[PDB]
Amino acid sequence: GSLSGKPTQIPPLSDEVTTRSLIRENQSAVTLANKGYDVVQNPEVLGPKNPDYTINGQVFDNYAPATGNVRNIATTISNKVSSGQASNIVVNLADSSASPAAIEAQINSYPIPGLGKVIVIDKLGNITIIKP
Amino acid sequence: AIDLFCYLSIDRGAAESDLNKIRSNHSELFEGKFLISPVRDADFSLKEIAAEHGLVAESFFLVSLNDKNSADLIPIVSKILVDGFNGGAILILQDNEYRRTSL
Ligand SMILES: [Br-]
Ligand SMILES: [Br-]
Repeated sequence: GSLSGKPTQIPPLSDEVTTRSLIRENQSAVTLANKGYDVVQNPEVLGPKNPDYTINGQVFDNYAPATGNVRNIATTISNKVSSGQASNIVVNLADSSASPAAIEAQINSYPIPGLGKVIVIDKLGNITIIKP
Repeated sequence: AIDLFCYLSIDRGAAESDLNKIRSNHSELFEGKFLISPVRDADFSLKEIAAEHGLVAESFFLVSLNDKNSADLIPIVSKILVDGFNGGAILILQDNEYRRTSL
């Protein structure tokens, strides 16, 4: 496991909501690096886009749902992919009441076009994988 | 990654026409610091979520926070958007969860 690249700096004026999403991104990086992934934070990459991480080489983005509405969580991911051009998503359940199990079921019974690897981190720091 | 989910009561074409003026009126934010996706027609799922927050959505588009150092401009970006869609209603949900707009 490993952790490099500059970690995300949270601007002082950011409110509680925005602040909490940046916290959880910096936290997902550390949690994964300690689980054996090689994690680069805020990697330089070609596109106009600036991804959150690189996880064993693959560009990844953090998504830290506060909602517990599993369907909506899927809808959200789906659109982050279709409109935002996200592919591989770290889904951090720190502030969500939605079970890792239920997310996997949802993403499987309704595939999401474009969606890459999904890594779930539950409230206890347990990693599950949902593969492309 | 932080994304503003933006639902509009107006149709896709008009929405886009309006977004051109925004892009032209706020080149600072919208060339690099924030990225504005193309507008799409709202499907059933987006319409459902918009309607829980008061709004009948016809179109939808996304605004991504591309420069993390500008994370504190979300509320000002939100306001700029409410104002550049004068001719209609807009709901803005940060990461499709947190309402940044009134009502
Ligand atoms: Br900081
Ligand atoms: Br909820």
